Amino acid sequence: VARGWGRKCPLFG
Repeated sequence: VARGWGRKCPLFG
């Protein structure tokens, strides 16, 4: 989505 937002692995938390 933005950086690594693929499926269910958010890296913006």
